[PDB]
Amino acid sequence: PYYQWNFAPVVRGIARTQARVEVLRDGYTVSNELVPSGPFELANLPGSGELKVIIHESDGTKQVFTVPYDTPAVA
Amino acid sequence: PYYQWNFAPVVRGIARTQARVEVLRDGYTVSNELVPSGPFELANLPELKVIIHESDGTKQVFTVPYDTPAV
Ligand SMILES: [Cl-]
Repeated sequence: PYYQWNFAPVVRGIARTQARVEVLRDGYTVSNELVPSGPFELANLPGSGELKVIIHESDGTKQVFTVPYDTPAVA
Repeated sequence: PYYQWNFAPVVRGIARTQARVEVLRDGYTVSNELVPSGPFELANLPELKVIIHESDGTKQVFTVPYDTPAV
């Protein structure tokens, strides 16, 4: 049994109210997590390209962002 | 919002039967869970002491060294 160095990808941000954070790829919804207000960290996600992150807030407001992603080469 | 890569190390090993694996980080119990026979990974953990109790009642204690890269 051994200790292994792994690197997991996450997307971090801030939610205004307590919200639903949706992660889209190419139109396809991949993540969907309800979070408390403030900072959030989204584990479990799908190379390189772009994600779309919508923060559906309690009052019906949608904070929409484009999140560029990339997988780094490791020796 | 931004994409980022977190250092997320794991303790890997092979359990012969449906086992219980306990991981100690210097005295404190850090992980204790039941695993099926075959390979196992232990994620999201707060030298390590890894104890593998197996179905037949046999137990082995391993000293697994751990390190964190400097950034
Ligand atoms: Cl929508």
